[PDB]
Amino acid sequence: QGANISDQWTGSELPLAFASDSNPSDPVSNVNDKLISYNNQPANRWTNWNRSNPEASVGVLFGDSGILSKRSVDNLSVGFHEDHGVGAPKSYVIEYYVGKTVPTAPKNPSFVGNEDHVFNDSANWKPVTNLKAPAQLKAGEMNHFSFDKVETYAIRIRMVKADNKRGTSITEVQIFAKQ
Ligand SMILES: CC(=O)N[C@@H]1[C@@H](O)[C@H](O[C@@H]2O[C@H](CO)[C@H](O)[C@H](O)[C@H]2O)[C@@H](CO)O[C@H]1O
Ligand SMILES: [Ca+2]
Repeated sequence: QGANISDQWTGSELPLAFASDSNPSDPVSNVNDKLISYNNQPANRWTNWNRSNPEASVGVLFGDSGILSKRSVDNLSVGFHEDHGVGAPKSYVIEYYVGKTVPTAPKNPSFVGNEDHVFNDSANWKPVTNLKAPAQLKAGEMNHFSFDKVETYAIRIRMVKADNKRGTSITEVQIFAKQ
């Protein structure tokens, strides 16, 4: 297992977690802060609980030594959280950035859908290929995904909430460079 290329680094803008939208008290910066909690002691999670769109994406924009960098990516791990109102999503696509335009850091990363940004244009994304995933997603553990290696500025997971919940919930993601 190589470098963790998703963790926040102190005094560095990158790498940076981003989301299309969020529950304001559950900001998307929670998914790469190296805290993992499946309860409220402490509560630590991104969610879109009680937001208007049932679908939302969460992603990592990559960095090397403080500045923007393409990374070679073939994996993703997601720790889904559940309670009475949030849970793992009923469906998901895992996508990577292909835009010719070099992406900038969003101004408000927890709510990328609310500003003009390359991430909001679906022509800038393609699905990963030859995905290996769990047969069923589970809250309460890191769910591991792998796929064909790609050189990208960013990957995201785009998710629709389960019908019996008010949002999707993630305590932490982790992405690793090749050994
Ligand atoms: C008693 C009551 O309804 N309290 C609510 C809280 O549930 C709510 O917090 C959110 O709850 C959802 C539960 O699925 C999830 O845990 C979210 O992460 C969390 O923010 C709060 C919203 O600020 O309002 C209270 O009314
Ligand atoms: Ca976390």
